Amino acid sequence: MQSIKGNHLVKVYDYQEDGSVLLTCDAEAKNITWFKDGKMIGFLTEDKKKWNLGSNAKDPRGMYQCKGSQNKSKPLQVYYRMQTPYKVSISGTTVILTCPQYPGSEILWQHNDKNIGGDEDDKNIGSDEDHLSLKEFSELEQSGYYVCYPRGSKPEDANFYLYLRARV
Amino acid sequence: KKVCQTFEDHFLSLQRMFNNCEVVLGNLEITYVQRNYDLSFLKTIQEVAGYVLIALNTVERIPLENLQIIRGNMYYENSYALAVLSNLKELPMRNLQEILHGAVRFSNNPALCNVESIQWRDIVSSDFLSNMSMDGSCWGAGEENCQKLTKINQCAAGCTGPRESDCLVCRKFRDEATCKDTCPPLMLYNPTTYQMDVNPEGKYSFGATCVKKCPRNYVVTDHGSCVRACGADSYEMEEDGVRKCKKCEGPCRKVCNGIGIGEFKDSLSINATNIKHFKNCTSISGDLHILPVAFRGDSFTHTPPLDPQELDILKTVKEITGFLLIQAWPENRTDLHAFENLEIIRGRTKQHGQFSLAVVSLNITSLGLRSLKEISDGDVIISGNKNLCYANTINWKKLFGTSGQKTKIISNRGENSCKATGQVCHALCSPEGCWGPEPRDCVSCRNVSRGRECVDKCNLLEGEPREFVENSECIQCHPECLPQAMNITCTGRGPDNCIQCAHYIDGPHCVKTCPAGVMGENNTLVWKYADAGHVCHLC
Amino acid sequence: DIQMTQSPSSLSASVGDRVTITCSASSSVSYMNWYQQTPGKAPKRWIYDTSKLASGVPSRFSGSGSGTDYTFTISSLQPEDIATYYCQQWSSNPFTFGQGTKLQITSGGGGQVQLVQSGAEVKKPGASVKVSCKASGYTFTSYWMHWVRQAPGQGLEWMGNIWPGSGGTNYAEKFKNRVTMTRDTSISTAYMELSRLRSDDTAVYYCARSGGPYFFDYWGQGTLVTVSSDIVMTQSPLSLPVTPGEPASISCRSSQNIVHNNGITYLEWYLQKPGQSPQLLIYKVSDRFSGVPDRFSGSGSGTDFTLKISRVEAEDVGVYYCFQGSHIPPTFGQGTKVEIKSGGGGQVQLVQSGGGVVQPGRSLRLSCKASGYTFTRYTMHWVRQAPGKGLEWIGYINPSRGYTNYNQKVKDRFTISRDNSKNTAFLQMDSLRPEDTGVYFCARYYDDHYSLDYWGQGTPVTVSS
Repeated sequence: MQSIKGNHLVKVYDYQEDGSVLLTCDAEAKNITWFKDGKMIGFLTEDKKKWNLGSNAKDPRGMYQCKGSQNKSKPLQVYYRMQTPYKVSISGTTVILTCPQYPGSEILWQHNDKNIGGDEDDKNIGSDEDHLSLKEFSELEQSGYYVCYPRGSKPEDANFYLYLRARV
Repeated sequence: KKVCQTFEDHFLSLQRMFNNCEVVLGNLEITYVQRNYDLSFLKTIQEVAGYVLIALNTVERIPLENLQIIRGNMYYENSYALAVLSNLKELPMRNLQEILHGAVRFSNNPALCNVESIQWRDIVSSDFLSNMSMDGSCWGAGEENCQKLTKINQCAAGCTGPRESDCLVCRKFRDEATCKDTCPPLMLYNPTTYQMDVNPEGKYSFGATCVKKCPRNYVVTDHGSCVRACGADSYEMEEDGVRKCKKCEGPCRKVCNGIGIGEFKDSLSINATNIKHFKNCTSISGDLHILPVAFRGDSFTHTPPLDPQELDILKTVKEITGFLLIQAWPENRTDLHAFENLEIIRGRTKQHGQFSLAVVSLNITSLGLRSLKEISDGDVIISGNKNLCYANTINWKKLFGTSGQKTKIISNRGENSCKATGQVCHALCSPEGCWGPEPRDCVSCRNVSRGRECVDKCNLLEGEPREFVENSECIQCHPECLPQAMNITCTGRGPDNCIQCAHYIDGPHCVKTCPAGVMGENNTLVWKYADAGHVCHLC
Repeated sequence: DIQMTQSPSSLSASVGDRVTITCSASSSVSYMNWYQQTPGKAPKRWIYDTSKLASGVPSRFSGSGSGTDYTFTISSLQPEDIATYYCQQWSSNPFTFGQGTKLQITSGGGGQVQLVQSGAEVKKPGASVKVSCKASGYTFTSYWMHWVRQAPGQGLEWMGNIWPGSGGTNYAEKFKNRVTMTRDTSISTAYMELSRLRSDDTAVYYCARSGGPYFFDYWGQGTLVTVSSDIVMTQSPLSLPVTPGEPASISCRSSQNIVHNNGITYLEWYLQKPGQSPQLLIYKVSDRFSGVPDRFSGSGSGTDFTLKISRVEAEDVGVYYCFQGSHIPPTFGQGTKVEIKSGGGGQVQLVQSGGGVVQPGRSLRLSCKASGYTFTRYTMHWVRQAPGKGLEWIGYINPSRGYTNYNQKVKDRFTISRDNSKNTAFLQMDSLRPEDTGVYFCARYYDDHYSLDYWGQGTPVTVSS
């Protein structure tokens, strides 16, 4: 989530005064080249380096990745609601996330570098196979980076993280 | 004149050694005497050939009334002949009229009285430089013990007539009545023989008087003097009715006890504890084992590990009564350099009853025992020495004495490999064998022998030393024999067997100089001159 | 699955030689781990992060590599390094281990001074027992075979020497009239006949071999002769307990001054680790023997001697017997059985149970009890080691989430469960087959070190009719 290790250089700037979604690239600044769903969407030659996705009210979504002088970074699955990606389902006030890779092995989940869905002491947070259920989703509290990983592996080794921002 | 070499015990010993003494050959030391225990224990002494040390004497009166002259062949500390200090009220040194060599020390004698007025200038002769006489001619005891001033030419104390035949104590030596500057010389020069000859009238020297023969246990030294015992560099040997102090042939016989018999009865090897008890030793009586525990060091015997540089203490051993087993030698040394001087390993005791010289499991290139000549009783095994080469060459039958003696020279470096590696005896060595790789370590020589070295040919015609071959040996000619190029320069040793003389020739003999001033027959000095032909003619 | 290849599969090297083991991965691996497995023991993590040495690993071991090639190096091979070395990858499940490199000594006893004694002697009172000590690997005629006794309930007591080259024996006054020691140089074996066996003569009689700067350098196995119907050195601590890691120090006192006349103090400390013959630790008052860790460091002067083990480890537990040989009869101390105070902090332990012999088709449940740490904070893994095969990963379970993952070969027959209230993980094996016979080991996985650091001792499972 907060760390860029594992080629997860793409992060969301949560220092916005207006409801605009800005993306940042953690690469040696020379020129940042941005991509969305594989296609190039911009080329920043020095000066600015953040990518503006527009107002959050337009529900920006897509697999965003950047690239400096090295090779492209891992994707950042953006999912706003105001390679196989994570599946997001909203039903009333319940948000359900589906792990893209479910080989049948132990699926674990983490939210902002914090484990979730393991303890049964949480009625509003259940983990059922490759599905993470979030009941009574709190926009300000439950939004952020999410990632699923198999027991024994490092979360940073995931093919990409999921950035969820939802008003329910 | 008879001669001599707890507080109570000191008094007894001194009264025992100095009671009858009339001339003291060493130093009369009168030290540590308790109160009221001395009674005329030494009164007749008349000449002490050394230093008088009368120190820490609590007795009131040490008579020493008759001591006439104390020689000073030594000193107390330096230029210190009479040492009277730290004692004693009366010391009537009435008779001491000259202390020839040394000075008199006065200090720490508050009770000594009437001696500060002794005119010591007469007593001491020309050694006043260290005359600390700080602590009226009278030595005490009222009258009749006066200093008898006499000084403030073979007579020392005084004269009893203008004759050298009658003098108190003679300055240098005294033949029978007359005072001589020196002894009658032992060897006299005769112009007929042109060589020194034993003089029947000559007498050896016993202390301060000349004696035809030295009585008691006295050995004649080289300088004619009859010392009590031979020096360190000499040995005692009897040829005539009087023994002589013959000069030692290198290290003289110092029979030590080896490992197994004596103080080293229970020692295991020649440990760092055992070694240094064998320094300057020859003819070790017993074995002389050098087992590996010597070099490792041992704890249950608590002996520190032996430094390899100390095994060279054993280089002096020129004979061994028991066995010599050298079962480990330092790996950095290529030849058994510690046992280079061994001459006979008589082998009365044998290791395991069999071997008398075993050199087992060492890493020496050559046995290096160049000097070994007889290995009398036991066998000889030289095995395991995986780098030993010039080994089987020596004829093992020649050195050993009993016909049953064997040799098991095995498992050493192979003969083919020894010759292929260029390690063969030097050419200047007879087919007998060679102890190593060098000419010196050869059993016997093809032609000559310049000492241990076996040279190709004696310097018969050309050479610096100009050898003259003899009994298959090169013997350096006498230096006066000038080298001659047409023929040999010397038929045989000595100055009278040479054709051409570098210096003058006196009779048959060639000498550096003609005999001049030498003592000859009839007690007459001899002087000879040289003619144009370098012949020394008698005057 | 990423395949791990170890080369060589078996290596023999002499003591001191540099030993190199290579591990090749079928795919680029981020990190490689190296484990040392002694015969009959569980795997012990030696290197993590492909270069980092685990706690207690001597610096003579090192790991290197990147991508698909990794190398494990032993700079100076030691006799205690005999074990099977395994490399393990963690980048992807299942965690794959190499076939294992069997490391042995090329020469060994071939040249190593190894004394072998008789042992296992039982006698009756008033009789005589004769014990031998076959000395091999050295010139049996060049070193004394001193024989030392350690009675139950007392420290080491010397019993006299013999210099097998000459047979000239010294003896101890407490047995001078009773025990006779004779050499047989031809067969290289010293012998000791103790006659008129008493009640207090039941002990272990060791045959040392007094070296250059040390007494009792290489000690025999020891012969326990059980028969039933002097500068005094006392060790100030006794049964002094310490915590694994905490520095310890056992003091020892001399009745007189043990500074020998030669100026070399023959004070020594020998550490009879449980079940092993005493082996020298401080060769003189201060010098440490060769092959002892730098942890053990004695000190002292005059009459009092103190031994300071700078960091007590698992292997240092055992009686340190202080011996002084500057006196004629070699006298030892009482010796302080330094022991681990059990817990001594986090007793990270995995206790395995539930093994045994089961029929084919039956079910067996294994249990792994975790202690000394938060059971829910680390993943518990199961590894199987078949007879003659390398380590095989079975699966793991996350105690905090219940997340389990299994190897495809056993996913349909084995079930991994856990009990957080008992800090115990369960490995349920259903429909057992003869191929499932082996040792099952439980291991704790530290996500921060990406290595299985704590392993259980293993539970043998035999599937036989």
